[PDB]
Amino acid sequence: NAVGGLATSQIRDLVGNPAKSGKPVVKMPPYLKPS
Amino acid sequence: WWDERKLLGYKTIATLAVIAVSSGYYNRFLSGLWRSRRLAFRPFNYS
Ligand SMILES: CCCCCCCCCCCCCCCCCC(=O)OC[C@H](COP(=O)([O-])OCC(O)COP(=O)([O-])OC[C@@H](COC(=O)CCCCCCCCCCCCCCCCC)OC(=O)CCCCCCCCCCCCCCCCC)OC(=O)CCCCCCCCCCCCCCCCC
Repeated sequence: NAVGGLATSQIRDLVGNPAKSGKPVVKMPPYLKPS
Repeated sequence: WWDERKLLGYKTIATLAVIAVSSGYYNRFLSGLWRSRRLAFRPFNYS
Protein backbone atom coordinates (compact mmCIF):
# COMPACT_ATOMS: atom_id res chain seq x y z
CA ASN A 1 0.00 0.00 0.00
CA ALA A 2 2.87 2.35 0.85
CA VAL A 3 4.89 3.37 -2.21
CA GLY A 4 8.32 4.27 -0.88
CA GLY A 5 7.03 5.04 2.61
CA LEU A 6 4.11 7.15 1.36
CA ALA A 7 0.47 6.09 1.63
CA THR A 8 0.02 7.72 -1.76
CA SER A 9 -3.49 6.38 -2.32
CA GLN A 10 -4.64 7.93 0.95
CA ILE A 11 -2.96 11.20 0.04
CA ARG A 12 -4.62 11.01 -3.36
CA ASP A 13 -8.06 10.60 -1.82
CA LEU A 14 -7.36 13.66 0.34
CA VAL A 15 -5.56 15.81 -2.25
CA GLY A 16 -6.24 14.49 -5.74
CA ASN A 17 -10.04 14.88 -5.71
CA PRO A 18 -11.16 18.48 -5.18
CA ALA A 19 -14.86 19.23 -5.40
CA LYS A 20 -16.15 20.77 -8.63
CA SER A 21 -18.45 23.80 -8.43
CA GLY A 22 -21.13 23.68 -11.11
CA LYS A 23 -23.59 26.15 -12.55
CA PRO A 24 -25.89 27.95 -10.09
CA VAL A 25 -29.36 26.48 -9.80
CA VAL A 26 -32.17 28.61 -11.24
CA LYS A 27 -35.42 28.55 -9.28
CA MET A 28 -38.25 27.68 -11.65
CA PRO A 29 -41.37 29.88 -11.57
CA PRO A 30 -44.42 27.69 -10.91
CA TYR A 31 -45.96 28.60 -14.27
CA LEU A 32 -43.00 27.11 -16.18
CA LYS A 33 -43.21 23.65 -14.59
CA PRO A 34 -45.23 22.13 -17.49
CA SER A 35 -42.71 20.59 -19.86
CA TRP B 1 -57.20 38.28 -86.71
CA TRP B 2 -59.30 35.38 -85.46
CA ASP B 3 -57.04 32.50 -86.50
CA GLU B 4 -53.77 34.28 -85.75
CA ARG B 5 -55.15 35.13 -82.32
CA LYS B 6 -56.16 31.56 -81.52
CA LEU B 7 -52.84 30.13 -82.66
CA LEU B 8 -50.79 32.71 -80.76
CA GLY B 9 -52.85 31.94 -77.67
CA TYR B 10 -52.12 28.23 -77.91
CA LYS B 11 -48.39 28.76 -78.36
CA THR B 12 -48.05 31.35 -75.58
CA ILE B 13 -49.91 29.16 -73.10
CA ALA B 14 -47.76 26.17 -74.03
CA THR B 15 -44.48 28.03 -73.48
CA LEU B 16 -45.67 29.57 -70.22
CA ALA B 17 -46.70 26.09 -69.09
CA VAL B 18 -43.18 24.79 -69.73
CA ILE B 19 -41.69 27.68 -67.76
CA ALA B 20 -44.18 27.17 -64.93
CA VAL B 21 -43.40 23.46 -64.63
CA SER B 22 -39.65 23.99 -64.54
CA SER B 23 -39.75 26.91 -62.11
CA GLY B 24 -42.15 25.08 -59.80
CA TYR B 25 -39.78 22.14 -59.60
CA TYR B 26 -36.85 24.44 -58.91
CA ASN B 27 -38.77 26.32 -56.21
CA ARG B 28 -39.79 23.14 -54.41
CA PHE B 29 -36.19 21.94 -54.65
CA LEU B 30 -34.79 25.12 -53.11
CA SER B 31 -37.37 25.17 -50.32
CA GLY B 32 -36.13 21.76 -49.18
CA LEU B 33 -33.33 23.49 -47.29
CA TRP B 34 -35.80 25.29 -45.02
CA ARG B 35 -38.68 22.80 -44.91
CA SER B 36 -36.36 20.26 -43.23
CA ARG B 37 -34.60 22.49 -40.69
CA ARG B 38 -34.23 21.32 -37.10
CA LEU B 39 -33.84 23.29 -33.87
CA ALA B 40 -32.46 22.35 -30.48
CA PHE B 41 -32.19 24.33 -27.25
CA ARG B 42 -29.64 23.74 -24.51
CA PRO B 43 -31.70 23.41 -21.32
CA PHE B 44 -31.29 25.68 -18.32
CA ASN B 45 -30.20 24.37 -14.92
CA TYR B 46 -33.52 24.55 -13.10
CA SER B 47 -34.18 23.25 -9.61
C1 LIG C 1 -49.65 21.66 -66.50
C2 LIG C 1 -48.73 22.82 -66.83
C3 LIG C 1 -49.28 24.18 -66.44
C4 LIG C 1 -49.61 24.31 -64.96
C5 LIG C 1 -48.45 23.97 -64.04
C6 LIG C 1 -48.76 24.15 -62.56
C7 LIG C 1 -47.66 23.64 -61.64
C8 LIG C 1 -47.46 22.14 -61.70
C9 LIG C 1 -46.52 21.61 -60.64
C10 LIG C 1 -45.06 21.89 -60.91
C11 LIG C 1 -44.42 20.93 -61.89
C12 LIG C 1 -43.21 20.17 -61.37
C13 LIG C 1 -43.54 19.00 -60.46
C14 LIG C 1 -44.06 19.37 -59.08
C15 LIG C 1 -43.10 20.16 -58.22
C16 LIG C 1 -43.62 20.44 -56.83
C17 LIG C 1 -44.73 21.47 -56.80
C18 LIG C 1 -44.25 22.84 -57.14
O1 LIG C 1 -43.94 23.22 -58.23
O2 LIG C 1 -44.20 23.61 -56.06
C19 LIG C 1 -43.71 24.96 -56.25
C20 LIG C 1 -43.99 25.70 -54.99
C21 LIG C 1 -43.25 25.10 -53.83
O3 LIG C 1 -43.72 25.73 -52.62
P1 LIG C 1 -43.06 25.38 -51.22
O4 LIG C 1 -41.79 26.12 -51.08
O5 LIG C 1 -43.07 23.91 -51.07
O6 LIG C 1 -44.15 25.99 -50.23
C22 LIG C 1 -45.55 26.01 -50.59
C23 LIG C 1 -46.32 25.29 -49.52
O7 LIG C 1 -46.40 26.12 -48.36
C24 LIG C 1 -45.64 23.99 -49.18
O8 LIG C 1 -46.37 23.30 -48.15
P2 LIG C 1 -46.21 21.72 -48.03
O9 LIG C 1 -45.08 21.30 -48.88
O10 LIG C 1 -46.17 21.41 -46.58
O11 LIG C 1 -47.56 21.09 -48.61
C25 LIG C 1 -48.62 21.92 -49.13
C26 LIG C 1 -48.75 21.67 -50.61
C27 LIG C 1 -49.42 22.82 -51.30
O12 LIG C 1 -49.37 22.61 -52.73
C28 LIG C 1 -50.49 22.20 -53.34
O13 LIG C 1 -51.50 21.94 -52.76
C29 LIG C 1 -50.30 22.13 -54.83
C30 LIG C 1 -50.99 20.94 -55.46
C31 LIG C 1 -52.51 21.07 -55.50
C32 LIG C 1 -53.21 19.93 -56.22
C33 LIG C 1 -53.11 18.58 -55.52
C34 LIG C 1 -53.74 17.44 -56.30
C35 LIG C 1 -53.90 16.15 -55.51
C36 LIG C 1 -54.86 16.25 -54.34
C37 LIG C 1 -55.30 14.91 -53.77
C38 LIG C 1 -56.29 15.03 -52.62
C39 LIG C 1 -55.67 15.50 -51.32
C40 LIG C 1 -56.67 15.71 -50.19
C41 LIG C 1 -57.36 17.06 -50.21
C42 LIG C 1 -58.59 17.14 -49.32
C43 LIG C 1 -58.39 16.65 -47.89
C44 LIG C 1 -59.65 16.73 -47.05
C45 LIG C 1 -59.49 16.11 -45.68
O14 LIG C 1 -47.41 21.58 -51.16
C46 LIG C 1 -47.26 20.82 -52.25
O15 LIG C 1 -48.16 20.21 -52.76
C47 LIG C 1 -45.85 20.83 -52.74
C48 LIG C 1 -45.60 19.74 -53.77
C49 LIG C 1 -45.72 18.34 -53.19
C50 LIG C 1 -45.45 17.24 -54.19
C51 LIG C 1 -44.01 17.19 -54.67
C52 LIG C 1 -43.87 16.64 -56.08
C53 LIG C 1 -44.21 15.17 -56.19
C54 LIG C 1 -43.92 14.59 -57.56
C55 LIG C 1 -44.95 14.96 -58.61
C56 LIG C 1 -45.87 13.82 -59.00
C57 LIG C 1 -46.64 13.18 -57.85
C58 LIG C 1 -47.32 11.86 -58.20
C59 LIG C 1 -48.37 11.96 -59.30
C60 LIG C 1 -47.95 11.40 -60.65
C61 LIG C 1 -47.75 12.43 -61.76
C62 LIG C 1 -48.99 13.23 -62.13
C63 LIG C 1 -48.74 14.25 -63.21
O16 LIG C 1 -45.41 25.55 -54.72
C64 LIG C 1 -46.12 26.65 -54.45
O17 LIG C 1 -45.65 27.76 -54.44
C65 LIG C 1 -47.56 26.33 -54.19
C66 LIG C 1 -48.37 26.29 -55.47
C67 LIG C 1 -49.87 26.29 -55.24
C68 LIG C 1 -50.40 27.59 -54.66
C69 LIG C 1 -51.91 27.64 -54.55
C70 LIG C 1 -52.41 28.81 -53.73
C71 LIG C 1 -52.26 30.17 -54.39
C72 LIG C 1 -52.52 31.33 -53.45
C73 LIG C 1 -52.83 32.64 -54.14
C74 LIG C 1 -51.76 33.14 -55.10
C75 LIG C 1 -52.31 33.47 -56.48
C76 LIG C 1 -53.35 34.58 -56.48
C77 LIG C 1 -54.18 34.71 -57.75
C78 LIG C 1 -54.89 33.44 -58.18
C79 LIG C 1 -56.14 33.68 -59.01
C80 LIG C 1 -55.93 34.56 -60.23
C81 LIG C 1 -57.21 34.85 -60.99
